[PDB]
Amino acid sequence: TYTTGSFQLILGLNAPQVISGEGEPEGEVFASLASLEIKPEAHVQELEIRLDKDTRYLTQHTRNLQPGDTFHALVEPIGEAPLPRLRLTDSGGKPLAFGLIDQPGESVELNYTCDQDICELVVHVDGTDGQKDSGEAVYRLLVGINAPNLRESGQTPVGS
Amino acid sequence: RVQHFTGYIEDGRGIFYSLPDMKQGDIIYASMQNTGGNLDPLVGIMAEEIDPAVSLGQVLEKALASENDLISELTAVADRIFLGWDDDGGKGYSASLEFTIPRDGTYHIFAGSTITNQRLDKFQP
Repeated sequence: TYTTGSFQLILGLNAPQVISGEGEPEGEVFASLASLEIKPEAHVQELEIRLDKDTRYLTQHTRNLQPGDTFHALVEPIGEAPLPRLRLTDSGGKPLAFGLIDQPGESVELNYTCDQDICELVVHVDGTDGQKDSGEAVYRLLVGINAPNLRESGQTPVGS
Repeated sequence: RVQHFTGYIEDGRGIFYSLPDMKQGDIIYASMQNTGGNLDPLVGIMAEEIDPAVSLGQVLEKALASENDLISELTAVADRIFLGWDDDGGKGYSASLEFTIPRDGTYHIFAGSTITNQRLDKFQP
């Protein structure tokens, strides 16, 4: 089988002490990450959620985001269910973004960009506008990382 | 030129500090860190001393009743009340501010609490 885990890599140029495994950084750099030369890989996931009478508030946790990344989300009801509210907060609850209703008012969308070294995000979906017992309202939630084309994804959910 | 201050904030009641007779061309620096409790620092600078409580209260009045998007309404009110401000520019929720003194005169520094949510079961600023 294959193996998984974290690693430390030390590279040297005309520095015979590297093969000992104890080479301290010195001189001027000579190698760089190759993946930075091209475009990032998109990850998309879609889930179906239902807001019952006693379960009108729902939250979900997202994986860690590296600096420079982007985050998008949108919600579309299955049928005649009213549009719920959408917002984005961190793990402590500090607000970061709020949902915008499009001119064709059938969906709500959100967007964010990463600034800190590590960002942990939480997505809030709530339909507790009042106290009406609408019943079995069901919505479709689409989320993506580094996927600005979530409006027309086309491909099935890719990546992790 | 560095000076230290320590204080306590109760239910969003800020503290004013006076900067007498600054000169044009000076650069002000500010940093505010939490040392106890759940305080979320906020710092702002202005010329004429006016209590922001009446203006900031309307932001809590609107959010408490609707969607209103706090992060929008707070930025718009702050850009009117203060000449310069910062919420989370430091390590964590701490604030840090750089402000070039526009003209010659005196100014005021305002320290206090921002409007935030700290729950995941329901939204309550």
